[PDB]
Amino acid sequence: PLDDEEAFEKQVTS
Amino acid sequence: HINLKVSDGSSEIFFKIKKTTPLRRLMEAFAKRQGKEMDSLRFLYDGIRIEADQTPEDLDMEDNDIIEAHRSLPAERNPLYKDDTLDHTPLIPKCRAQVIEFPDGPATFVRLKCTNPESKVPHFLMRMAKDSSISATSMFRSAFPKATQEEEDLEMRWIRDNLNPIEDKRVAGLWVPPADALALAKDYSMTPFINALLEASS
Repeated sequence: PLDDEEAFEKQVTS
Repeated sequence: HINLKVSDGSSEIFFKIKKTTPLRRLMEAFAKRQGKEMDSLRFLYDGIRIEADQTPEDLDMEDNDIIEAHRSLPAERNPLYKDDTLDHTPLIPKCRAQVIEFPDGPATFVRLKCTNPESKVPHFLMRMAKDSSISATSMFRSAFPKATQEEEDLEMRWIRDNLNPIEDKRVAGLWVPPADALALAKDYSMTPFINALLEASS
């Protein structure tokens, strides 16, 4: 949830 | 009384006011002749944002000094970008490539993490590998964490009018080509960061 890869994905598709 | 030149890069207008009058009078003078509202602009003198209540005597203004006129931007800028001249080279290996699976197939992005002083969630400058487009929204929110939604909506409206916006419902935010991204980097004082994001491997 707070990892770089997961946070970046939610930032581009929300 | 002194003569003052006010320019927004395209049009220069010369004024004359006494050193004890508020500079808002000279701000409203220039803004009225541009067809813009005074709040829609901000004025710089030696890189210092002039406030309305200040006077030519409050600063050390002489005759023929130039006051740069720019569009308004949020007040509290990210302290990470207090220097636009930092060498971009050590920032490139911090950029990371990442694949994201979409309904129509995978797409490769390049991300650069930037410290947000107002939240624990990591913020990233994002670049799409296919067209090197950069999200103007991620640039604005990184440089102005305490911005209001109205302040953002006015900026994105300025991006669509003055730059080349690319918007797709499958990918959030407003995206601009690399040329426009480096122009926004000059306004946001993000040149070393955008310069490294464009030079990073995809």
